[PDB]
Amino acid sequence: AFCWNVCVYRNAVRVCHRRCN
Repeated sequence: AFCWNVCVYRNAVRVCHRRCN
């Protein structure tokens, strides 16, 4: 499992999620 920070710009907010594959 590789994990990384998914940083989404929603509502101009940068939300970084730690997801794994």
